[PDB]
Amino acid sequence: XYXXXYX
Amino acid sequence: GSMCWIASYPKAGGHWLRCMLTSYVTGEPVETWPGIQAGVPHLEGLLRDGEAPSADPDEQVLLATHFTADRPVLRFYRESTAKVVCLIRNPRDAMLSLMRMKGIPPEDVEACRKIAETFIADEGFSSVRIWAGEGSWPENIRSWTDSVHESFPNAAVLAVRYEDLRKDPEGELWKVVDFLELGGRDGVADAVANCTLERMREMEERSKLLGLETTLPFVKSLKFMGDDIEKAYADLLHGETDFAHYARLYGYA
Amino acid sequence: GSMCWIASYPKAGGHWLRCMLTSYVTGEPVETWPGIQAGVPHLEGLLRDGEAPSADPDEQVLLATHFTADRPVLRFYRESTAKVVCLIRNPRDAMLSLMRMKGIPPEDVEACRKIAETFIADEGFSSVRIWAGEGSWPENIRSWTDSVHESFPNAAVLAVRYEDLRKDPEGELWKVVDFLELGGRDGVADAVANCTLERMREMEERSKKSLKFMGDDIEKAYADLLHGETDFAHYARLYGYA
Ligand SMILES: Nc1ncnc2c1ncn2[C@@H]1O[C@H](COP(=O)(O)O)[C@@H](OP(=O)(O)O)[C@H]1O
Repeated sequence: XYXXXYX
Repeated sequence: GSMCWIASYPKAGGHWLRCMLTSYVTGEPVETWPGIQAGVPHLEGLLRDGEAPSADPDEQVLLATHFTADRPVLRFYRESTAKVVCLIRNPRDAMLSLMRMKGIPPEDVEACRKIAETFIADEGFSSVRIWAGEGSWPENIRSWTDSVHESFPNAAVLAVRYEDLRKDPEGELWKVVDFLELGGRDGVADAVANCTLERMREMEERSKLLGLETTLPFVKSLKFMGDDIEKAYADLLHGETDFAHYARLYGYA
Repeated sequence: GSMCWIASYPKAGGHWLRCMLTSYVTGEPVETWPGIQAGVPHLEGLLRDGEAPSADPDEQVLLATHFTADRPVLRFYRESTAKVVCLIRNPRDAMLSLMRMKGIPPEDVEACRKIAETFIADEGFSSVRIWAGEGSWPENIRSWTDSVHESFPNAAVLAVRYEDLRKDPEGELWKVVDFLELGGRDGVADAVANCTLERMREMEERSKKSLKFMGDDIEKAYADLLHGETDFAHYARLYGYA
């Protein structure tokens, strides 16, 4: 993983 | 040349291929969610930490990425790359997959249409801020398959379809394992049993219960929201863009 | 070689350093926020996009980072790195800085406390999700200064306190310019004027205290650290933060 956003 | 990529577009089934690949090498299951990341490290995740695998190692290495092959950062592995496994999935289903991952129940048309319509305009997930450097669906595909030698002049490619894998898990994991020369085959049936749908949900929850670094739940077709959107996809699908060209080729027309 | 780093722990006024530097190299003012990333790109920013400048590139290149010099990814630049600027600020202010950012109005007791509690236990921002690979405060300084040669064997280092820049913008900026060999001195004036606190907050938007309060116990906690046996006290002392 290693995933962005902002939620 | 001992570097090997599991390249894939977001939501093609990367964790699963990733999870079965680890199981086969370890020989035992994967008991915990970052075991996946331990096993077939996802490049992006390694960079967040400032980690990076050695350029040019002596014995075989397996990484995963959603990057187009041409993205500068990969220039570093230009000669060390021996093998590419390109995992591909129906774009209709990748799009649906993001809605499920975002939460969003199949009723909220407004909510779903927005993603769907954005998906169609962008020919993929480029506007979704969850990933970067992936390009559009066809862009990705082109760079790993048709163009791979523009980025890795020494590489050989296997392609594998998400759907082939669901239909014949053990036969398909085998192509990938034989391609990458990871060895046996009696190992194959086991790896599949370990990284089942069921096994995976529980393996997600157990991690999640032991307050662990996990990627809100993580683990159908077109009629429901549309007409307007049905035609919109169809037009893209059977149109004259490179998307169409690839959708036709992997049999999604 | 020809690679140059503006290295700094998060919240040490790296943005401003970069802004000013971008303004001097360009001559013109900074047309706004992304301008900063175009000029002195932040390496994390680039890797997120899959972007990464080539090792051994034949003309001078300036990047920024919060990584410790010893992070595996900087390894590709091991040989080709010539110059490091290491920007350092009172870790008392960095901490207070995360707060304003994280939103909190200074009279939110249990909210400040916790972050402060954490910062002191960690000696920096290890437990703060916004950054990664930056290590702890001493660790970061150590690796870019006293131990720089363990990562960048051909590099020279100019260390620079945020507080000295604030006390003399043009003098200190020119010390950085001079060290990097970007030319004159004359430019240095305008560049400071092109990136002042005002032009800054304006570039952020047209794009898109001390330990007194609640101290008693915390104040103590911090001060015990600041006069501890650790690498945190070493650098505090050494940079006048004690
Ligand atoms: N063990 C498994 N078997 C089959 N599909 C799986 C699986 N584990 C994950 N998937 C599916 O792979 C998709 C996510 O892909 P990625 O891991 O690359 O983001 C999701 O599809 P759906 O959401 O369509 O069910 C997810 O449920």
